[PDB]
Amino acid sequence: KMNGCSGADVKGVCTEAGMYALRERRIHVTQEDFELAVGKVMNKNQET
Amino acid sequence: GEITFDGIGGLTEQIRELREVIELPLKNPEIFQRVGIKPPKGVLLYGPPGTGKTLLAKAVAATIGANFIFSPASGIVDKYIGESARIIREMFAYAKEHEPCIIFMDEVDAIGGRRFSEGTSADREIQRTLMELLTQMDGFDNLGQTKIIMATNRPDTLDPALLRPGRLDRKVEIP
Amino acid sequence: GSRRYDSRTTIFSPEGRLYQVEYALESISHAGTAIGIMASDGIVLAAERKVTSTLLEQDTSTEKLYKLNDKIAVAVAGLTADAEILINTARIHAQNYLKTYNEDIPVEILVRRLSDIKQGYTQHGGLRPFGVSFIYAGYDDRYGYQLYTSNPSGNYTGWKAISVGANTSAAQTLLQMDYKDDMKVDDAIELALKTLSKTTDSSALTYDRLEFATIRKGANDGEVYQKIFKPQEIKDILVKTGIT
Amino acid sequence: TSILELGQLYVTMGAKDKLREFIPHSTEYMMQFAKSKTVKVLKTLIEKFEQVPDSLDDQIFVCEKSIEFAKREKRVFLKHSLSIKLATLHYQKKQYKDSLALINDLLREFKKLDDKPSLVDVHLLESKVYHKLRNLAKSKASLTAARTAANSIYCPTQTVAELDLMSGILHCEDKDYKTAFSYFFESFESYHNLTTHNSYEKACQVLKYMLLSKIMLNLIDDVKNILNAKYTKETYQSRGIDAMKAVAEAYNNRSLLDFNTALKQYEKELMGDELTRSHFNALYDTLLESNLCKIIEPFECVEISHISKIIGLDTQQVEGKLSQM
Amino acid sequence: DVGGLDMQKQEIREAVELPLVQADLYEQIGIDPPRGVLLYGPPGTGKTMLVKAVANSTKAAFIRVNGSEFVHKYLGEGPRMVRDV
Amino acid sequence: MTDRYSFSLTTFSPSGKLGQIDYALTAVKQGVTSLGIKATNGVVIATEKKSSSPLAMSETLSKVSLLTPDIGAVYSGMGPDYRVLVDKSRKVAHTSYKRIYGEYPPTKLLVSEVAKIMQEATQSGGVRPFGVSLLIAGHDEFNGFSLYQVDPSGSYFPWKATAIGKGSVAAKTFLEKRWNDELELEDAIHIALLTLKESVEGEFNGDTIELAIIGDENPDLLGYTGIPTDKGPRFRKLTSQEINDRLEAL
Amino acid sequence: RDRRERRLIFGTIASKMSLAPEADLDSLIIRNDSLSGAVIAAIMQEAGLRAVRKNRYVILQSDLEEAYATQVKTDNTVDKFDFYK
Amino acid sequence: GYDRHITIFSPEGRLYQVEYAFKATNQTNINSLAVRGKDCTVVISQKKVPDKLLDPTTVSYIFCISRTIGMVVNGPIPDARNAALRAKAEAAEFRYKYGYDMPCDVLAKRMANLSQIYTQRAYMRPLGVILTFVSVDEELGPSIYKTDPAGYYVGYKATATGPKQQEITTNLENHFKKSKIDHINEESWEKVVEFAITHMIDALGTEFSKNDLEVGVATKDKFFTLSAENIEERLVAIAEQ
Repeated sequence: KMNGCSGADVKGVCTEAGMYALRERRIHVTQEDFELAVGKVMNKNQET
Repeated sequence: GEITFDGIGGLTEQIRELREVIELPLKNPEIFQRVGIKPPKGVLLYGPPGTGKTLLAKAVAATIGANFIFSPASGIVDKYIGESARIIREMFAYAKEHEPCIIFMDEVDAIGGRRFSEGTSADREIQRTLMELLTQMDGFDNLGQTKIIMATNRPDTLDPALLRPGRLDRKVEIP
Repeated sequence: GSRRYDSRTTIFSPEGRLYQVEYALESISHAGTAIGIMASDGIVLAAERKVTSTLLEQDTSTEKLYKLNDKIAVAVAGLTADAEILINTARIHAQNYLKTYNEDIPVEILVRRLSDIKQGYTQHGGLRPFGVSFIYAGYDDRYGYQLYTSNPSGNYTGWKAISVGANTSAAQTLLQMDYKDDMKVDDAIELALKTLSKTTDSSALTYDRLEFATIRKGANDGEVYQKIFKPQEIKDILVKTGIT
Repeated sequence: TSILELGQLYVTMGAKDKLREFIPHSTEYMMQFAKSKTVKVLKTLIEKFEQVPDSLDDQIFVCEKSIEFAKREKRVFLKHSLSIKLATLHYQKKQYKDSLALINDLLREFKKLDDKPSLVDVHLLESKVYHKLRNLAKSKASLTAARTAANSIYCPTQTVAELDLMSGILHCEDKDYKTAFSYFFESFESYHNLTTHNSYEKACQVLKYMLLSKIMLNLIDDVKNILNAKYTKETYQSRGIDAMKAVAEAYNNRSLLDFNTALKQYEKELMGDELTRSHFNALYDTLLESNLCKIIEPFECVEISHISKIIGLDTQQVEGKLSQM
Repeated sequence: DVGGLDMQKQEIREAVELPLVQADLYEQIGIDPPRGVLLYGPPGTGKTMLVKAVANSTKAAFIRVNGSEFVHKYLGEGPRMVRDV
Repeated sequence: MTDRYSFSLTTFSPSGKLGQIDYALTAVKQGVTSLGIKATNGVVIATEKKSSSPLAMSETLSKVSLLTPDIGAVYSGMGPDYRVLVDKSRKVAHTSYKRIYGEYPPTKLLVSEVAKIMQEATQSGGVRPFGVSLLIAGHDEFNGFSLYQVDPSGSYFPWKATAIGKGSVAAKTFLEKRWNDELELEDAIHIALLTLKESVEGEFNGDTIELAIIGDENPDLLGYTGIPTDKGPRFRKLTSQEINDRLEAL
Repeated sequence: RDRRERRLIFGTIASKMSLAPEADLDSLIIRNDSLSGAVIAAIMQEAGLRAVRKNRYVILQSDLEEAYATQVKTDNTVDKFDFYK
Repeated sequence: GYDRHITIFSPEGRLYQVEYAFKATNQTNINSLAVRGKDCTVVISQKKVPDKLLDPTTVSYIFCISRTIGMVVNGPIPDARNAALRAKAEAAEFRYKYGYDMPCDVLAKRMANLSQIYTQRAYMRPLGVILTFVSVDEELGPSIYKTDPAGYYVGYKATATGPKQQEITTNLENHFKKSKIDHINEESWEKVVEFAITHMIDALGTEFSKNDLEVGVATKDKFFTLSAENIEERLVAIAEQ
């Protein structure tokens, strides 16, 4: 789902995936959080 | 002070507004406390070189009664190594020891300029001065009994970081 | 060295090569990648477009491929202001041969004369040299199919398969490995779409951003016929080749 | 084409009893008219029930009937249209079990597989499912996905302005009323410009939330300026609107006599809202605490009979609420 | 103390209050807490006076290191002061 | 030293791209926000006019001119830069076409000839190319409706919805925001009014706003009757009094 | 920004200042568009400077109008004659 | 710097050569007023009074292009006289080839496009003077077209030139809102001169004598400039009101 994510970008997709888990009050990262993490970090790093 | 209010005559419209933002908060701070507005720190007096810069500087200290502090900007920025923070820190220490004092400056256009990104290229003494002046008023300890005054030609020669609210709240033009 | 005169082309460089030609190669790499292919039964032309904007109408405009005459179709890569000046001049000069000799101009005759037009600005006058990358595709009865390229130096080089623009060395390497001596027309289409897919950031290889032109000798009565397929037909060959 | 216009007039003249049987008769038109495309006709007939006031029974009976006919061939892709209006009727039905059971399975098929803007329409109703459920984890999450998609997809004026209203409601239980009321006053400017598209009951309820938000912040001048000044009133008056002024004046003097005085008179429109009654007991304990701090300030060990006379309530009521704190 | 920060304030708590207080929750997720946050916009709005108020709730030492500070013609003190902080 | 600000007049840009074009696009960015919408049944263009002094007559400034009755144009940039360009652009369409084919220039030929003048300004040294960007909208029998964005660099491309000026980047998303290719011309004008209103909130009336449309021929603007063969003008400029009518219906 | 969205800034600073019952706070959120919190803070402080100029400790409705007339200049430009074209 | 000597675009898009064009117009410190009446147009220019060694009749800030047409120029003198020679040449050539009067709308357009031609020439310097064209049109009637040295012209209800132009525009703006018209009353062209000078003195704040002003008058099919005795006659009638 992503494109050319280096070691720095993979850590953020994993970090952002855990960010939605905190809003869900869950200690685990659901699969639905990864779908929102790919569409975010890819567009997050593109800005600026 | 030295110069009385006779030489500054003709500015009375701007003088009365200057006394309310300077003379009143230094004497009776309760004026702005009931209104709810914060007292302005810096006040910029700008105009033609040598016209109104010396007269308005010594007139503020004469009418209020506070001591006259003249710290020209030409005594900070140099090609010599150092001479940056130690002047502003000790100037802040002198106004801290003696409360009835007011600081005045001159020739701010030489130490100013915005560059581009507010970085430094041959600015080594320029940028350290512009940033330190902002940290004194907005820092943990400001001068409540001392108002910062700057004298230059046009406000365009001053760092926009110092032009934001909280540092320079007043601009008076000398015609 | 330290003092470098970039002003006039008449000023020689210390190394001997004009630095305006070096920086003109960077302008070509900034545009889209255009890969010409010379085959035995025709010439296959394929290229990608630089504009990714959806509001722009790609189907109604061709940035690279243009038509000089019935027997010659070229693809320009470079400044648009310099393209319309040289292409229109080429169309005028190509018809001038048909005026005098009542015949179509061969590729080698047209390409050699267009190369000196760019050199004329560098040879004399204070005007600008036009950095441009063409794709020379056509057929005549002398040497047959001739595929040439246009460098910013104003020259031409024979190429059986060549890639210009972005990923020049990356796309040319893929062509040399899968190159075929016969170069079938159907295999040339599959070779072009396979190379453009790896050199394009878009993995789906959308049809609207592609320009596909094909020359074929196998038409009726053995005549050269140039047909630029519509973008709707460009999507069809992507499924047949297995891209989508 | 006229039946779509005739369908709106049937409810006006009282023919909705005949109209509910006319809608399922449109299945024969879909085999011919407009080459299927069931979204242009059947969805429009149900849309007329939202604009023109209609009974709840006639809306649910048709929505669960016309979908089960042969139109389902075209409704495979269009199922998003009828599912949103079906979950909307479940809100007035006050049963979210049938809606929530469908949404959970349907959210997987609604992401960029059918209709992109239809998400917020689903997340808006989903936020109301967990709101009545008293679940703040999924309600803030369903709205976040709708507010995040607001930059991607787009919604009309009624949907976008409702996203702010549902946001401010989430700030009711979390307190922090300094930044909370901004979402309520921002949406009202959108509903006021709807004109004919806005009814009397839709704009009257919005004012009940804006007045209640200012009462929680406890500003006496701002509450009185809304009802008294005709510029801020925009000619909206009801029992629930005037009840907010009596409650605001009750907090000024801090007296429980006038606090419960407007309770029994305005109880029709005052007790009809669950969010208003939820904050009613919040002020009931707030104004009482102000009265409880009056007897606690002097020295304790006094008579209980004199405590009820100072507060002004019964002995059993004072002992019950004080022991709860 | 300034309204309209709900967009920023919601982003501050997760990147400041959580890693300085609730960071044990990040260990249950399996990721390291964010080591910083970037701000983009004109100064004076939710930037200068706001970060000083955030240090109050976190009870942390607030140190001002700016871009125009530690700027001098001497050489070698620039990298030396950053390491000592 | 730094670059001399060359158009490639006498000197090619060492950076690989001409730096003054972006500085010429800065003059384009200096212009007012001007947008256009290409639909199936018509093309609408919208632009704002500078107020400047309050006593300046708004009817004197025309930011939408008339080249051919079937083709409109709108520009953003310096005032005199557009006049010199069009005064020469008209004579090109007359001699190269109207004095040969004796008809009204189509959309493909007219737009191409306008860009050729900018190409000559970049090639000929000593003459600076004008920094105005033109949005040309027209309708012909061959290609039909067309909307082209003419850049000062000499390149033009078709656009369904595009914007120029200071809001070139901002309004380009705003046009795509409320408008889609499947929408018609009638709903496109309302979108053009809402997007252009976000440029300046001071005065939205017809005085400082010049709105023009392209569409079905109008027999009132033809000037003569009796000939069914000759088609009427497909471009009709909206009067400022009629612009306020679309504002109340917006 | 927005008309009712900026109320969290204009209104918050107004809560820390003394205002008159006739003072109109809606006029500041209509004409003003896209202002930073620092520029907005100068608007309410200028209204207080007009009150002390009139020797009044309560900000009236006229002080809010006189404060806006000074704040009409936000970006740095020469009068209304900017944007040469 | 070399970037300030070039006519072409600057890095910030603000041309330094154009900024000096408007700066040179205020070098003479001349305040002129151009207003539009009903059937007539009267323009008054400030006449600087030198010593007795200069002829005031020869000194003029207003040049006569043709009948009904007049022009006032404020700025550098050497570029003011040469700009008048170009406007007169194009006025006569337009009345021959096209055989029709040259309106100030076109007369301001020719000099505006001519200024861009000077920018395209490296050896030729563009005009740094303001060209204000006034006349009475057969259809549009009174019209004012003021050409900036950068070639900008637009119609005006009332306009001026000088440092007080901001005070002149503000004073004349509120006066036009009361009557809701941009035209001066008293259709007689003799009385139009009275108001045009009256509104100028109130805007400038200084009363001028007969030698301090030069009053141009553009009537229908006629144009003339009031002499020293005619301007003095106007001041007598203005003093009584």
